[PDB]
Amino acid sequence: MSEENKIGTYQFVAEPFHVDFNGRLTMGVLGNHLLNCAGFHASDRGFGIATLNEDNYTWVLSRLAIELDEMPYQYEKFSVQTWVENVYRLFTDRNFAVIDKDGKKIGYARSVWAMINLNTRKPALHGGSIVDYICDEPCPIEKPSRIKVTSNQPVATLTAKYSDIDINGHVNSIRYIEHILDLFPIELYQTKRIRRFEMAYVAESYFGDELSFFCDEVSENEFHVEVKKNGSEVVCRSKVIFE
Amino acid sequence: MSEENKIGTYQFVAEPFHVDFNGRLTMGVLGNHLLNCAGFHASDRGFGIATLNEDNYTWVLSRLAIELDEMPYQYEKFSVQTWVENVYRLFTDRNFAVIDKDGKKIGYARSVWAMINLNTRKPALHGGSIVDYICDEPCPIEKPSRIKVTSNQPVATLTAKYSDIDINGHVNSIRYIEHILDLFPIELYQTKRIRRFEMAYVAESYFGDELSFFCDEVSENEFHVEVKKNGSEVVCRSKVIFE
Ligand SMILES: [Ca+2]
Ligand SMILES: [Ca+2]
Ligand SMILES: [Cl-]
Ligand SMILES: [Cl-]
Ligand SMILES: [Cl-]
Ligand SMILES: [Cl-]
Ligand SMILES: [Cl-]
Ligand SMILES: [Cl-]
Repeated sequence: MSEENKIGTYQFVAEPFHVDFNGRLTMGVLGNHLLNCAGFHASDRGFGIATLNEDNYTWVLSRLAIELDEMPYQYEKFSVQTWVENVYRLFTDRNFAVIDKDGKKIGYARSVWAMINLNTRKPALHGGSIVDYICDEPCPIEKPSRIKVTSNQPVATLTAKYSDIDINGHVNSIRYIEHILDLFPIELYQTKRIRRFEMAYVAESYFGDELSFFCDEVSENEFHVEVKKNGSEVVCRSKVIFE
Repeated sequence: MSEENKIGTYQFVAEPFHVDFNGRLTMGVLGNHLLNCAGFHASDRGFGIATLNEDNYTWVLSRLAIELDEMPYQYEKFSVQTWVENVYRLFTDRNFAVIDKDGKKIGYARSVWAMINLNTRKPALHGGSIVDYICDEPCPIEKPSRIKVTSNQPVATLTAKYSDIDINGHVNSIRYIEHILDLFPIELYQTKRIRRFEMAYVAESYFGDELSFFCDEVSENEFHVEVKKNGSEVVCRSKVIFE
């Protein structure tokens, strides 16, 4: 199997309820597409959640970094390519390219997934098919790493609601993205765009939990965000770079 | 052209970030699919927003009623059929059927759209193609009509945020659905399901507006909701029937 053959490619159109006030695809919706594509790619090749679950493992998303030159516009076609870059002992690195209507690469993403035993919730091989799909396609963006947040004064608070919760009873990955991006003043979105966005998923939140949001502005364009539940426990961290 | 030939049919899969804690497609996501399907159907046949806009008209959604026996489950295929039932002088009635993975009709929807002149914002014929697609397919649910809400004590308040706003700078149709459905206690969603849901879109809200929510519980299972902006102006009304 060729290197090109290990890549999954998926076609989309930017719908009106999935774009912002500038008509560009929202980060939350892009994240949704990336994670669904990861799932299509894994499931079609027999190394997705369903297969893992039969042997008492599952996949958990640990880190996501998205870097963009531009975002698709309302009603434009776009596509996502995804592939497995590495399968390490404790984590798998899955990468993405986003392709605009003209076939130009307009962004990239890197995701880091843990495999955990479902009985013990403990972390984490080759009887499977995943190793066969390790692919050398380039993804020329910096790997996501630990995010530091110094502030201990919350800037906003929000209770987890029915619309936030997925089938496992927790606040879903994408809903955290939406809430974080709602922290920023509209003048920022009017004058700049997000060029890099990172999520670190630390712990779970449930319906009724009070989420508090803390933010360090490290430069004019770089913000580090920490979300905590019920005061003290970090549930996720984020880095947002505007330009 | 046969009656069957005037129907558009669109295929979907219920994605994980589009279902609730019981694994069923959310109302907001279903609404999103219905409205997008309406758009696919109109645009493909030359009576959509794009065509209207060339002559200084547009379509505005006035009313939506959805009635369901069940909702698709996570990862199931489903489909939406849509067709034009009537083209009246001031409004067009567009209807929908929702079809489950087995081909069983599991719900219906009715939508009412106004055509308005874009210069004058005034309301509202045959040089177009729409009349050619009037279709007698059955949609055996009650038409939506005016919703009465008596309560003048708000039960909740929310500021319109970046994630709420569409390309025209207003709070989008689907975001109102999500916020309304977040008013109800989780015990209701644990023990009952929404069998009928109606929206009436009265006026627009913008970024930063304070939305207040008023609710009459007319019986154990029927709720009427009014959303107002900045205290006084009604922006939408809703009816939610659980069973
Ligand atoms: Ca989840
Ligand atoms: Ca709109
Ligand atoms: Cl989209
Ligand atoms: Cl699988
Ligand atoms: Cl981190
Ligand atoms: Cl869906
Ligand atoms: Cl059109
Ligand atoms: Cl009404």
